[PDB]
Amino acid sequence: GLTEEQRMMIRELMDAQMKTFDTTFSHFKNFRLPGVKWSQVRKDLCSLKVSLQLRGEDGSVWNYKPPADSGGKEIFSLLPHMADMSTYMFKGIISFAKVISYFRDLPIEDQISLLKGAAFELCQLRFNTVFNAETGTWECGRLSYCLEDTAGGFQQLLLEPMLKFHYMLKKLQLHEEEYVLMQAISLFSPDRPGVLQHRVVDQLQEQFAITLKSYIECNRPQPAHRFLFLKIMAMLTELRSINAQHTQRLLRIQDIHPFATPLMQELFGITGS
Ligand SMILES: CC(C)=CCC[C@]1(C)[C@H](CC=C(C)C)C[C@]2(CC=C(C)C)C(=O)C(CC=C(C)C)=C(O)[C@@]1(C(=O)C(C)C)C2=O
Repeated sequence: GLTEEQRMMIRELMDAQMKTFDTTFSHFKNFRLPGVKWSQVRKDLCSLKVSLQLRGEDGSVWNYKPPADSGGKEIFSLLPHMADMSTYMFKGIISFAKVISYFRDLPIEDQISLLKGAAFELCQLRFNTVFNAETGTWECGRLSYCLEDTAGGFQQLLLEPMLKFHYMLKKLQLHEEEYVLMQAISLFSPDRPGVLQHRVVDQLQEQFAITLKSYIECNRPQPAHRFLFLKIMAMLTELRSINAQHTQRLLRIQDIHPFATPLMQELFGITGS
């Protein structure tokens, strides 16, 4: 059974989620779109291929198909747009954290250290709820990002850590409550660089984890859900690892071809000097 403290915990989390997660992306607009040595490393984009579809509120449909690597620039045509999508998502994530009392009560410095450390992770957790594993497309309201099929299909795509992460998590068929608790556990990570009240954060995280484990125990008796709590924690550990690698990937691209917005710069620690 769920204690009163646990029920209020989930409620506050769900309330924060509904108030700050624009699931239809209706407020995402004015975004940029692709025009009408260290480079070899920059080839990180390779493991990425997504077409973009924009459905007009009038019935019209714009569809974009990316180019192929053949020289230079070309592979950076989608960065501005993605930087804008990232920024929109980050704003929603920052808002999520701020409305939560457990977060508001932490020192302003720790709130920042926690947000810079978990923003990417929280964004992926939200993106997974709009991911369609049948069609391999993230349905963001009137925008859709579909994976461009190639060489070997599904098995070939799961080789990309982030993609395998999205399919695996989606396969667990989690409830809204379990997703928001995953966001909390990720947000309240006592082991982020720059955290002072690591003692309080650690205890808060354990409470969220305990609440999740109990939620699962109380509402998922099916044999298919055995070890679900542990599977979820392993996924969060994996997401943290994916976070570190993608940050390094982003910084390398940023160094050669700047695109990070001011908010992204803030979150990634870029000073502007
Ligand atoms: C449908 C989704 C998840 C859109 C936001 C995409 C990103 C904007 C961009 C997509 C890449 C291309 C080539 C179009 C890749 C990049 C890395 C940065 C590069 C410069 C290559 C990243 O690692 C991930 C990880 C997730 C994937 C599903 C591949 C993000 O979600 C981004 C992100 O910031 C999130 C956390 C909001 C990122 O910044």
